[PDB]
Amino acid sequence: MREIVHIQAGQCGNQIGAKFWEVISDEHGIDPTGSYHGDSDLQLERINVYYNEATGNKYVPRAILVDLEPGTMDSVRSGPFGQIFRPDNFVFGQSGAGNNWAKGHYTEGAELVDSVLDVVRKESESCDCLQGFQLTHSLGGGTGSGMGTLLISKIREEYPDRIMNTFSVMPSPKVSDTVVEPYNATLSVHQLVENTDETYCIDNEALYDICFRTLKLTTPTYGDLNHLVSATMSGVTTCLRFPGQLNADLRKLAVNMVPFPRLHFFMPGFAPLTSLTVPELTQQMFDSKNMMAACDPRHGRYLTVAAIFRGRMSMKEVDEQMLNVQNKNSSYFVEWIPNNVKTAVCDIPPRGLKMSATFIGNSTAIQELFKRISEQFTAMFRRKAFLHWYTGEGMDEMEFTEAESNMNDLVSEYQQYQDA
Amino acid sequence: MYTFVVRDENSSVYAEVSRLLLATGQWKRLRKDNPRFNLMLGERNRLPFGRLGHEPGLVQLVNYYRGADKLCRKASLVKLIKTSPELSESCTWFPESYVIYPTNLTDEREVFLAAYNRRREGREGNVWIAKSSAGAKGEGILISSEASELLDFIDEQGQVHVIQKYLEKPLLLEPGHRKFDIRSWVLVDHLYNIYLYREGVLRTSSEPYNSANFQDKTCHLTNHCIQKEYSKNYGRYEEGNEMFFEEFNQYLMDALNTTLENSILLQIKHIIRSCLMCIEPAISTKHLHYQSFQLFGFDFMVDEELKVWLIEVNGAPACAQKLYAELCQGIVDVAISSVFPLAPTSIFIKLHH
Amino acid sequence: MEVIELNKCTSGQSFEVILKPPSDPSLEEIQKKLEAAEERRKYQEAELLKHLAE
Amino acid sequence: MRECISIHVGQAGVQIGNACWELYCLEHGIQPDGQMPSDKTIGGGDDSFNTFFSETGAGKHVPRAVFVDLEPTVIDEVRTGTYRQLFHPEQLITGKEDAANNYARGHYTIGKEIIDLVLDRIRKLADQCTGLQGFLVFHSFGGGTGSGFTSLLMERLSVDYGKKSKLEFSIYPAPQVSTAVVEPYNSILTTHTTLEHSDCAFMVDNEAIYDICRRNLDIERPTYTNLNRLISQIVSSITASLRFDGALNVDLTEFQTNLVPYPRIHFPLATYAPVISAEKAYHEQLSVAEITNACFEPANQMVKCDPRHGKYMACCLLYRGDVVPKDVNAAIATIKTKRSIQFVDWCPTGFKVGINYQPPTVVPGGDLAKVQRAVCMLSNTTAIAEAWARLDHKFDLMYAKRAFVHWYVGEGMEEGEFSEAREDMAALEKDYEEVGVDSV
Ligand SMILES: *[C@H]1CC(=O)C[C@H](C)CCCC(=O)O[C@H]([C@H](O)NC(=O)/C=C\C=C\C)C/C(C)=C/[C@@H]2C[C@H](C)C[C@H](C1)O2
Ligand SMILES: Nc1nc2c(ncn2[C@@H]2O[C@H](COP(=O)(O)OP(=O)(O)OP(=O)(O)O)[C@@H](O)[C@H]2O)c(=O)[nH]1
Ligand SMILES: Nc1ncnc2c1ncn2[C@@H]1O[C@H](COP(=O)(O)OP(=O)(O)CP(=O)(O)O)[C@@H](O)[C@H]1O
Ligand SMILES: Nc1nc2c(ncn2[C@@H]2O[C@H](COP(=O)(O)OP(=O)(O)O)[C@@H](O)[C@H]2O)c(=O)[nH]1
Ligand SMILES: COc1ccc(-c2ccc(OC)c(=O)cc2)c(OC)c1OC
Ligand SMILES: [Ca+2]
Ligand SMILES: [Mg+2]
Ligand SMILES: [Mg+2]
Ligand SMILES: [Mg+2]
Repeated sequence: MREIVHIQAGQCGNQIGAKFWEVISDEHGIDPTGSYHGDSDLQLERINVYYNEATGNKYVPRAILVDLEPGTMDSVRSGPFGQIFRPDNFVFGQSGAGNNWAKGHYTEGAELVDSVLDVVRKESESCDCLQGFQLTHSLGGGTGSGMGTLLISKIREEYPDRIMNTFSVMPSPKVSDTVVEPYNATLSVHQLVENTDETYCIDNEALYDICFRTLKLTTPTYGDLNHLVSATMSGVTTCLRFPGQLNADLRKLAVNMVPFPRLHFFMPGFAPLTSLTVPELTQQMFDSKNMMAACDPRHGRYLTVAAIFRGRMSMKEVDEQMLNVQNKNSSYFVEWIPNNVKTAVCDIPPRGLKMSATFIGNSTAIQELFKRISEQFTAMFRRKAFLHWYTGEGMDEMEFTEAESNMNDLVSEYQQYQDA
Repeated sequence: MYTFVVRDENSSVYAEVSRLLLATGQWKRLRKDNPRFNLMLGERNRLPFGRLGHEPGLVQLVNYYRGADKLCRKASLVKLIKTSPELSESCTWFPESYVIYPTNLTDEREVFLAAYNRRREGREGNVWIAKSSAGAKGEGILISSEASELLDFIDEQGQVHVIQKYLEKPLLLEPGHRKFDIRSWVLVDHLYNIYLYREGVLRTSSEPYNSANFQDKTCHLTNHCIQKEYSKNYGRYEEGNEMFFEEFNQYLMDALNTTLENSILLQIKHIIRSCLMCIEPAISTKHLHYQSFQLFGFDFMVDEELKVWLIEVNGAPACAQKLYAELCQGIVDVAISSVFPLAPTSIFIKLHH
Repeated sequence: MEVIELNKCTSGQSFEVILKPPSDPSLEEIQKKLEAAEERRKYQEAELLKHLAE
Repeated sequence: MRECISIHVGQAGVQIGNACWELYCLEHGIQPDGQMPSDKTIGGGDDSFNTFFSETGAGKHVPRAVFVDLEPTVIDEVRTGTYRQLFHPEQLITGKEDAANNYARGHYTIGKEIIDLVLDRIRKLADQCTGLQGFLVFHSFGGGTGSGFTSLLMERLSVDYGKKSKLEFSIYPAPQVSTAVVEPYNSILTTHTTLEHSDCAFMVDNEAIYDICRRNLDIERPTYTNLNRLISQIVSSITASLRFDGALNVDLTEFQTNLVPYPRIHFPLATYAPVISAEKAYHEQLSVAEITNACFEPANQMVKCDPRHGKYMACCLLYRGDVVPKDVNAAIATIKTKRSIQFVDWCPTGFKVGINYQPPTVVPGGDLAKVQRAVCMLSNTTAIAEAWARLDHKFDLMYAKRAFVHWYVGEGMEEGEFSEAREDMAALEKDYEEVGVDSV
């Protein structure tokens, strides 16, 4: 199990995804033209996980760029590393999805999905042993949300035994483009609950607050939020991208982080986030301010945690400090999953830092995220507000009732394990 | 922050230790089955010693010595003594005792009658007592001068028992012509230092000693629970039939022209050390992956010659009400904070070995 | 304390010391277990594909 | 001469197997290319070392070993490592996707597909044996391959080689050492399925090896390489009697005869002494009495547990180096009067002693100092049931909420196999209790 197929859909999924390939291309020593110029062989050992090797010693991201309108893709092609993607791996239409999940899922997106699946199959067929798929997208718009979840369904149908992993940006009223975001997100969460194995939940308000309250950026842009996401995505994929103590792939991750199939929505975090020591990395990576789901972990309990340290540092002080925090936060870890906190280390630090830490928590506190979405959804749905945008695409109110009912069920299942 | 768990609800001693640990601000009580504790205050039975000492990054400490039951069960005490050369069949401070398993369930039944018959050829006091660990507070015992009556009682019971020579010449406190027993509290720490709490207690009897009838049993048994239920003058001479060392030492001076230390404590200290040094190789945690301490209750009898006799060792003792605060503080100071420092004139006598 | 069965050679020796005297499933059944587990995997998959068809 | 086939399953089994064959080559003077100059019978012989090594016409001495893993990266290191030339390709078997830490994936889904190839490769080795005595099987409890594929392989070995002894070396899971959350499930599932197929199994607790490596070798953060070089020392001291001239433990059946009176209670405790750091320049050498008394210190045991609080059924002392029987007898008498050594009253209080005169060999540049004398004690004590209690308890915490169970059911395993496996461990814990505890 080596190759991962990456998919990025819609404006948000494509802008975060572009940044992700920029960051990991740097780490692995690939330049904007796909040529390797690295000082270490740790960089090439697991390069095939994310890059196809072409003739001429070039490495091409195993990446598929999807959108229902051309703008963001054009931006990407003109971007820093735009020329590194396979040109025939851009798949886009002209109409757009109007921030409308029904257009992404059922109409506009349905017209385009087969050609996306052609490229997916072409990337999969040239895999020695496909691990699975990683999708980047937002849940609040139309393409990444509606078409993204459509893609996931059709990938599951064609590759039912592969791991499906998403980086899903969750809308917040504080950092919002349209009022329909709660509708699009409630509809998508229903899909994610049934069809992914691992979903990193990234809350745009959490990203904003980190940029504004902690990093002291007077006026964050989406670019500032996306720099945080790409840093975190580099962190959570370190163990896939570099050798180490662990034999780490997407399946071992799901087996160890997901005790019940539906509870697979992780809170990620990054450290340091300050405006230099191991105890500093460790204290930060465990407080709410470094987490990206806008959920207070102290309001719930961790079922499982994965922590990945990067840089030269004392493994002894690492293990020592991890074991310390588990007593400061003794009550916030469930007692019926022994040894549910896994530490991994990588020697290679991210650019611009001597050391760093990425946190992946499966905490019952993430129920707060789905509660917020559910309340916003219900405030509008009780009055059927904005629904004509969806009924106009052939959808029926009952599909909204079922999505709301499924998400409220999800909330109740988290609460069940928080009292166990 | 240090962490501990409570697994014996009915413990007066550790209930107080628990409280003191919170009151220092640096101890958190976790839930009963949380494995990431520094200290376990264990259950009295089937404590999971096998689960201690495998939590990485945690020094773990438990308030019981695994194996100490060998001293703290009446039948095993007898066995241990007769089979350990340091103690021996010839031990001078332990009453002649035999393990008698009842037929309705190796047995020393024959060896007992052999020595019993010798005494019958004596006109010497041939009174004995049958006891067991299944005793309640405090019934479950029989005092008889007749051998067949003792084996009849035990076989009525169908449980492991011991027969033990009754001390026919107890030291009798005056006024009152009354019998007593001495309880000493002993704390053994993780280094196997043996600490005798400077405060003991005599559990006195309020009824004059009566060699005529061992049938009554109230002037013969010194248990506090007994005296409150089947007595006559419970509380006449001392509050709660509890005499403490300061008064008892004064008594020994005034009446006998000696001291508690010379006439009794040397022997108590000798016995305690003997018993505990004997089992030390079997129960010591010096090189174990977890650590133990334990509080013991030693019960002694004094004869009219001022000779001290070990009666039994209790592995889960309660304290006297007047002494809880001092002793429990002493546990925290000596057995816990010694392993987990927080941030006098000791109340204990260290028994050197 | 007595020693018995002392054997010596150029490479070493062995002996015993006594301190006190004393007082399957067939291939068919396996294949069936592995096929029954495979049937269950296939059944769960068909349910998934049937749900995706809906 | 009767041959032994070693089988190494999964990452732990393969990496431990690597350490062992490396050490065996040092002990017998076999070079990484397989040439053995001290071997005068070229292409053939029935020397003691031939139980583990066959020989080609070109003078190459080839381990009687199969390495199997459901993923290729660990065995690939063998294929390209220092000892690549030792093994031929047919004896290195890899699949493509591993068991993902999931017993059910290794046992059912993926194991079904590779098991027949493994047997074919093992049959090739068997066909070169004039008198195969059986198999030494190395694996982790916690890995999906080490647990699941191993239990499948053991079942099939009992069918295809019903009269042959099967010994295990099993790595018991420790959170100090890269343990996955579901390792207690896998450990219990594989123990249940393997119990009736294994004649004798030596458990090595990674926590004990880790601590010995920290405390005696002054390695702050032991790697698998550190851990495996120490384990291979113990394994080699356990197998030396099959590989060298001697009269104690000369065939696999003798391990059962000398250590396992009750067949289910087949888990001897290994204790090993002395373990001395090679970086420790000045070191005084330990006496027979000293290394033998060390065998009763929990800190030197392969599994941390308290033998004072259980009973012994059998006890073997395996010495390497400058040791004569007189010192062993004087050491034992001394220890018998200083230690809590209670036997069950239906076995004699006694020790079987084996001395090999060649001192332990150590890997050049390793962490272990050369010593004049070492000893491995194999004792079948009920105290080892502590390790089952610990593991069963972690199983219980998770299973009570059915955590992670869906991953196993998802590969075609029935939930009931969990409770069946757990009830079998409950019974096993009872067996140790009735064997070794006085009711009083
Ligand atoms: C992204 C770099 C950018 O384009 C912007 C800058 C050049 C600077 C980025 C700085 C950054 O965001 O720093 C944060 C954090 O504020 N830094 C610290 O707290 C540093 C030391 C504190 C000690 C107590 C850290 C981040 C998010 C770094 C990421 C890591 C990546 C993988 C690459 C991006 C480059 O920066
Ligand atoms: N001592 C030691 N333990 C190891 C080694 N490799 C893995 N382990 C332990 O074995 C357990 C993990 O199982 P592995 O052997 O790695 O897994 P596997 O058998 O290859 O199974 P899958 O990878 O799940 O297909 C953990 O308890 C590890 O600590 C090793 O080389 N030495
Ligand atoms: N051999 C003996 N000679 C004289 N009196 C004896 C005796 N054995 C016991 N007694 C009396 O019996 C009383 C209780 O005996 P024992 O101590 O065996 O019971 P017990 O264990 O139920 C109470 P505790 O556990 O608090 O000591 C003692 O206080 C003592 O007075
Ligand atoms: N973090 C982040 N959020 C974005 C970005 N672009 C849009 N969003 C958020 O994504 C949602 C809108 O979806 P979008 O991706 O623009 O629509 P789509 O093209 O139809 O998939 C809203 O929640 C926006 O807040 C981005 O670049 N970064
Ligand atoms: C591919 O990368 C990984 C694969 C597996 C793990 C992992 C996580 C968490 C665990 O316990 C909750 C665990 O036991 C094992 C592995 C993991 O966490 C370290 C990984 O890095 C994030
Ligand atoms: Ca030869
Ligand atoms: Mg948009
Ligand atoms: Mg008592
Ligand atoms: Mg593996």
